[PDB]
Amino acid sequence: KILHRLLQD
Amino acid sequence: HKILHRLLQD
Amino acid sequence: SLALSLTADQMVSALLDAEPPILYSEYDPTRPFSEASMMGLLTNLADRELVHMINWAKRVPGFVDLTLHDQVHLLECAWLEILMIGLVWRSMEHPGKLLFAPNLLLDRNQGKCVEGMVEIFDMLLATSSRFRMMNLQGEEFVCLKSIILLNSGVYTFKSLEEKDHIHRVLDKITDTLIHLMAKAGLTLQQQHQRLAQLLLILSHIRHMSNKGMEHLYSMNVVPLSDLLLEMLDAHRL
Amino acid sequence: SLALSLTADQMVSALLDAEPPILYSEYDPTFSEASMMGLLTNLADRELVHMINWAKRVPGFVDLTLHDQVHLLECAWLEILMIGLVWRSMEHPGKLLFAPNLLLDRNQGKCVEGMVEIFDMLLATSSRFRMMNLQGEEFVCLKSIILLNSGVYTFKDHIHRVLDKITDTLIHLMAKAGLTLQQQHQRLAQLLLILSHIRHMSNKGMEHLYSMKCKNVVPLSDLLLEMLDAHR
Ligand SMILES: Oc1ccc(C(=C2CCC[C@@H](c3ccccc3)C2)c2ccc(O)cc2)cc1
Ligand SMILES: Oc1ccc(C(=C2CCC[C@@H](c3ccccc3)C2)c2ccc(O)cc2)cc1
Repeated sequence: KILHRLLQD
Repeated sequence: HKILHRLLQD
Repeated sequence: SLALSLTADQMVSALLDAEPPILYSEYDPTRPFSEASMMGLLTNLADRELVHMINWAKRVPGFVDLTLHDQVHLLECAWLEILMIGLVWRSMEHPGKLLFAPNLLLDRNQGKCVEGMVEIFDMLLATSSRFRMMNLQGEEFVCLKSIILLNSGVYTFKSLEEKDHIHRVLDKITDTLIHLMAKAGLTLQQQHQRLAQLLLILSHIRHMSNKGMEHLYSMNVVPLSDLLLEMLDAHRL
Repeated sequence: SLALSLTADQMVSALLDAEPPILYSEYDPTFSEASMMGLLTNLADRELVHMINWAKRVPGFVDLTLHDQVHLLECAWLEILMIGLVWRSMEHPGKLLFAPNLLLDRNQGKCVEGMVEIFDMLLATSSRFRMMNLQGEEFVCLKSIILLNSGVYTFKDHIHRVLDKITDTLIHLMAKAGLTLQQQHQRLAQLLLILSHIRHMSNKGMEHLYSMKCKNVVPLSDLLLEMLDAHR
């Protein structure tokens, strides 16, 4: 999911 | 006369 | 209004003495489950509990001071919250199980007969396990349950301005909860922390209620007593 | 976890510093069902991007696994948007300040099915905050509490430690304001009970915000759609 990506950077 | 209303009214 | 003149100890005993009774289910263990039968038992159990809850609400301090339209609203708003916190409370000493009645003890496995029930079941179990870890007291519980009744529907109500009266009763119950924690030998830091922990639970009891309510007015699986229909339809709009 | 090691003042400043900016709505000063939801869903999607990065700055949130971070944010995102909306609408009685260039009363919003009811509850929340004279330092504590609490029993021991820490912070703020011992726990309770209503607004809002009928009124972003599906 997109939330996975947005939390890492 | 909701049932709730009557029961509260007793 | 007398409710404002109540001391903490007088508040506690009044709430304890007003406690509704634990009702039995019409459950025969010799005949296994259908979705309808399960809902049949649960709906049949809740509807009788509603009759007692209404009379319980009358004995809650400051509740009779409200107009009857306001009384109707607060109960319409909070009835499933109160049914659920009661359920969660008597299920404390039964880990992994929900004690709907002394003769009706169910785990999440048979919570799968009804579609959408296992989700609500798990949340109720978590709440119960939370009350277990906190060593929640009966006196604390009746305060909380009383807090749900007056608080849940205040901001869903022309110079009424006795929402202020409700708020001061709420404050008195807060004083009561603090009084109880001070008696349990808790420090001020511990008192405020436990107070917070208890009230945060209410947010999740609200959540469970709304999620549950959403599944309840989706039906036709067993027909609902006219009171349980009206309480239900109060949310469906 | 370092968050537990923080002092009350350290917690306050860290929360204030992490505060997301007040975003603007798409201008053009022209309201139908499609237009209203268009502006709202656009604003919400942009706010979500800021919220996610805000959450990473909430003391203790980083210590959680990626999965647990996702869960809490999926659970609380509409609650956090709403308490934000309620907060910045405080100095505008009878109106909701979605954006500085988007200030609405209850009459506008019956354009949208089910929006009026949620609208009134938001206005009631804002009126409650203003009559309590809610401070900024209190608001950031409450919003952080929502983040950690709302999804915590859908799982926790660490999170509860942090929750206790924020409670200590809230009490610390009230004692500094000059409140007596009785006034402190009374106000603490009053604030936390609002969270129950914020949860209620979110739940009732979500019920309308998913459902195919509302999904179809305007194309939603993939992100906003995934946050919605998490509650379905
Ligand atoms: O003391 C009680 C507390 C709650 C319930 C109950 C719950 C508790 C757990 C299961 C919940 C559920 C059931 C089906 C679908 C979704 C959620 C409702 C229920 C069931 C049927 C009704 O018409 C009203 C209330 C009964 C007694
Ligand atoms: O900062 C914001 C707070 C709330 C909203 C918003 C609200 C505003 C208040 C009323 C809510 C509503 C709308 C239609 C029917 C029922 C309730 C939606 C919304 C709209 C669409 C979404 O996908 C997510 C959030 C945006 C930003």
